[PDB]
Amino acid sequence: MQAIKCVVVGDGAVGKTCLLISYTTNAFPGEYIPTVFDNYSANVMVDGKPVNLGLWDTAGQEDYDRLRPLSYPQTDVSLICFSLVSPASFENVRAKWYPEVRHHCPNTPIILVGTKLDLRDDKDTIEKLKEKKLTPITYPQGLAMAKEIGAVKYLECSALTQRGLKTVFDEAIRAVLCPP
Amino acid sequence: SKQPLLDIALKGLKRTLPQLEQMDGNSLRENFQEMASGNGPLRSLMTNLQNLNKIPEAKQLNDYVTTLTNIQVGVARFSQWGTCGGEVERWVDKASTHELTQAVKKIHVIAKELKNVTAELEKIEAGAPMPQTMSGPTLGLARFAVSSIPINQQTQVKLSDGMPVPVNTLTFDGKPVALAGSYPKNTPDALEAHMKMLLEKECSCLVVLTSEDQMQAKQLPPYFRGSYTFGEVHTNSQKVSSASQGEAIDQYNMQLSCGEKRYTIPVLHVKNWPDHQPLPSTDQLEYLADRVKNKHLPMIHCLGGVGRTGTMAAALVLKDNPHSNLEQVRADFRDSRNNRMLEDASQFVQLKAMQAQLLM
Ligand SMILES: Nc1nc2c(ncn2[C@@H]2O[C@H](COP(=O)(O)OP(=O)(O)O)[C@@H](O)[C@H]2O)c(=O)[nH]1
Ligand SMILES: [Mg+2]
Repeated sequence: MQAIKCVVVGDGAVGKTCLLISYTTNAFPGEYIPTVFDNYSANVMVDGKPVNLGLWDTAGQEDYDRLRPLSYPQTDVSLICFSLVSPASFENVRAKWYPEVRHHCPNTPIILVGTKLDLRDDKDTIEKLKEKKLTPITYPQGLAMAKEIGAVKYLECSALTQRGLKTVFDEAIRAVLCPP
Repeated sequence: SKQPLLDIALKGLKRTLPQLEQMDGNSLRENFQEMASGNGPLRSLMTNLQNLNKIPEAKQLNDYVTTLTNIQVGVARFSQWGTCGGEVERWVDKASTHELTQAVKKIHVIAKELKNVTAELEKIEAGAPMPQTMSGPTLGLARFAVSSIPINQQTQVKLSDGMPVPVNTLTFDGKPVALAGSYPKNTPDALEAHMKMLLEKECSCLVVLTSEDQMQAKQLPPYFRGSYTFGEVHTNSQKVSSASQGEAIDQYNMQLSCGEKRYTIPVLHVKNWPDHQPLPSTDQLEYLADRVKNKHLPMIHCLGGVGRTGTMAAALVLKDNPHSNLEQVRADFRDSRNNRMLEDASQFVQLKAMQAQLLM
């Protein structure tokens, strides 16, 4: 059994914490807890290989820009997250998160994650965006941003329904133990 | 790292707080999601406060914050107003204007109160001794500033919805004796919280030590007389005692009601106990104690809630265990509310006289 360190970043409120808790405990958070910084753990078998996975939760607010970087040392793989129903969180993938992560993690693999899949086809959510002259981010658009920044993979998921969760982490591990 | 997240919190409240103070219901119903996500004031503010939970030395300040963020605002704890897509968002969407407006007021007062944390953080920015004492919150309801009348936060009284009021539970030799507080502030919200406490705590009785003259010169509201209604509480109190002059004591009968709930409570109004002085005779103090004697504790208040109020409580102790060390009583009371309990010398003298007579 080996160890692997994975760091999770992105705009505030896109669902980083809910995603991590659902995956490790198999239950959605009962209440909201603001994150300053945190650590989680999981034991999984992927492709016949036992792995102890190290997970690092961060703060997306900009007044934490100078503190967040203390989490990047020795990272094996990073997850950049944005909410499929918040276009401004999506634009900040190229304007801020991509540039910050590549600078501190010179050259390890990046996975681009679109969150809250369960709200993309939700009428009440769609009508809310319509007002501000907005619309949800589509799968094609996400894939396009992934190639623009050099991510090794583009994946969508939902913490609430748990659909696509397991796959994100299997692929995070796979990118690290990947053959040439 | 403790010092840098301390500075993240200071700069964050300095600018986030004045923003919550300018919130309006309509502008909010329409923009809640933005305020509760990304770099918005509500979410950003809750995150900054989490910083103190990482510093074991800020224990006192952290218990203080935790109390404020657990107060009910809509149908949830204030802390749940820092996120999108959950219970608050669902509530805000269908809240009626009336409901939205009352919630907005709570945010205003809590925001203002939270500036006291800003003040502690600024002290640390200079001489940095992590304070080991923090008075409990007052949310605009206290009659006096805490710098003049402090409130022990561990023994402060709290209503069922999380709301702290300006009253403490005094204790001696390990057991509680009564609920002590300052004369209620003349405000609908201050008065409502008071009445609310009497029935939730099911107090054996309510004792009032200010004279007519003082209630005048200071304009203190006579809420224990007629009938009034504050917020959702109404009060009916009728005088049961004697004629006119020689108003040693006036006894009343109070009926309280909050929703479908009611409660009856006797009221004793002392009328010849001058501020900063003892009662006319030791016998009178002794008799008042037996009267009052005749959860389920008495609630007492003068003007400041420290002098006469202290004396009255100590006399209750003497009745049951006349050999009680009065020096210990004063020490335990001070550790239960604040260091001004029983600050008038002449009253401590009258107490020792009651002790002596009683052992006789
Ligand atoms: N419908 C829905 N809501 C989600 C999902 N994930 C998070 N949320 C909601 O969005 C809020 C933000 O999630 P959180 O994990 O705190 O975001 P973080 O700030 O990036 O940690 C939570 O309070 C949830 O109510 C999801 O997969 N589906
Ligand atoms: Mg978080």
